[PDB]
Amino acid sequence: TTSSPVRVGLSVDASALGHTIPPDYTGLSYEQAQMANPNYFSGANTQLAGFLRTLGRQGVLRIGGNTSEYTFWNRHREVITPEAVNNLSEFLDKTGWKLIYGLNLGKGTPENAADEAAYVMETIGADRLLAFQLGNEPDLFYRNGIRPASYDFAAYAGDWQRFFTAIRKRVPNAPFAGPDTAYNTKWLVPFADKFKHDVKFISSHYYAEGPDPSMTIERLMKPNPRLLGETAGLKQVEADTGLPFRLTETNSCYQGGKQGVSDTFAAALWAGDLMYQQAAAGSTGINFHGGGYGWYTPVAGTPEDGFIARPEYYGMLLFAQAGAGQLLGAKLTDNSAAPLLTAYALRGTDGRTRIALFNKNLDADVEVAISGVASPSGTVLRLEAPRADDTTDVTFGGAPVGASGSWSPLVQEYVPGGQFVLHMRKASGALLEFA
Ligand SMILES: *[C@@H]1[C@H](O)[C@@H](O)[C@H](O[C@H]2O[C@H](CO)[C@@H](O)[C@H](O)[C@H]2NC(C)=O)[C@@H](C(=O)O)[C@H]1O
Repeated sequence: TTSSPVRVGLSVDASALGHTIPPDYTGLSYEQAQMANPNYFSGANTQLAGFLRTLGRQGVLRIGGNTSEYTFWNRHREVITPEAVNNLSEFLDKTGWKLIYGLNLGKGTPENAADEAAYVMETIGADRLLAFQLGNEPDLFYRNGIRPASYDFAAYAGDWQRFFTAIRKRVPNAPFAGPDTAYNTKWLVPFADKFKHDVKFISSHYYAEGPDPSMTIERLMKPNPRLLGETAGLKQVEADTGLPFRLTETNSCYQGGKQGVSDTFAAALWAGDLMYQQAAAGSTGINFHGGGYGWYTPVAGTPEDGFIARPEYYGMLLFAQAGAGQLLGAKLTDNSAAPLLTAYALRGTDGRTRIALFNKNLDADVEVAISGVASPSGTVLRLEAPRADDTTDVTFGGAPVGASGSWSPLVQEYVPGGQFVLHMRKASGALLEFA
């Protein structure tokens, strides 16, 4: 219980049907440069394989990023070898995840892309390979040196066509996604119109940071009107072209994250909330960007030093433990003095109702009167840290994540209740499960 909480109502409507969350919704995004060491994405990397399994029995590993500008496949600047691709196959087998694989359109040749694609299709195979992507954020190639100032959608469409044609010559069944950029009208909308028969889905990026002492934990917990616009833009592309969308690179802040924001418990609330907000908008899935010890990485570490779950991971863990199923109406009322509380109701594939709550209010505890659920018993797992800016001390279900993504709940809490009352501290999260 909490001292002076904001008393809010949550009404679940099992008749207000939303989108069905696919089982491969979860995912991660990594740099292609990781493939320069064949021990990274390897059957031997049992620690990293463990972290991914805990995030989902199904999910998508996306490899790409700015380093796909300067990674170069060779059958014998970073170099990708057949051994790296062979090892990646074994990693996907250990995790059960599917692959989005970046090809080098920024600096590589169409012929080298077709050769790399052929080797990936030879070894990873059609079942595990979801899509190739032809360049990462082509709209920023100029910013990053890789094309001249005059490079525009028309030029990129020419490149894309040349690469597509060369690859399909070597790999007739090759699947593609694109354009692998932030939402925008000059690139993503015309990409969808022009290449709708040649791609499986639209690939777009999102950073809560816009174009700075102004990305703060306070700002990160607030609604992002730009995100709502971009998501609406993607749904209109889907209506116009039939192409579903996946958020294939996202994190709290770009340029590697912001110390004191991206590496904090607040990122767990942000990331868990984002996963549900995009799933409710009809996104097919998500891929949080990371690697190394970057401020925003979900999993930190290396094969030689070992891996650990960073705060953001715990947001993704809450989503993982909720599991898949159909989103339901979950209306909040009396909530104007706790406006950053979000709630998502889910009919699980196993038939049980779940509710994911993110109390993103930094200074208000809440007391949630839950109606519209008929159950003899509800339990809560809490997503907690002692302060919103904590870089550690994060737990879920009263336990940290251990080595190799090991996680089990250690604290059982019943929700008192044809209604239920749930207290939540300021800056906390909760997963409710009803028998
Ligand atoms: C998405 C890009 O694809 C991604 O590569 C960016 O991250 C990398 O590059 C930026 C800019 O140089 C670095 O600051 C990051 O540390 C890099 N991340 C990793 C994991 O190596 C990414 C971003 O800006 O953070 C997006 O632009």
